[PDB]
Amino acid sequence: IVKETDNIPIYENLGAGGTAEVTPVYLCGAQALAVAYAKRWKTVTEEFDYGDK
Amino acid sequence: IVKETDNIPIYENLGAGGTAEVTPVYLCGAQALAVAYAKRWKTVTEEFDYGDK
Repeated sequence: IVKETDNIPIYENLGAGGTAEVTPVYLCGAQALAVAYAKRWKTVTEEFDYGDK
Repeated sequence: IVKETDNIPIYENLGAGGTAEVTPVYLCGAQALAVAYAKRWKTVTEEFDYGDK
């Protein structure tokens, strides 16, 4: 399954003669990346400046 | 009654020839020191930087 992802970087000066632009394509399967969470994303609120901010 | 207190300072190079070390011994009777307590020791807690600190 080939997926169109806009965030893949493009590198300059790595091509033939230094003019061409190089892009990577990543073919992954199971157990490709590992994300470890010591604390999941959380939202907190605080008051500042005598409760004005 | 002579008591050893580990925190009596030793002063460097105050002896003969600028090399020996000098230490004080304190002999105390009644009404030696006065301690005034406007407020005793208290423990407080605070949170800073959106709870980070």
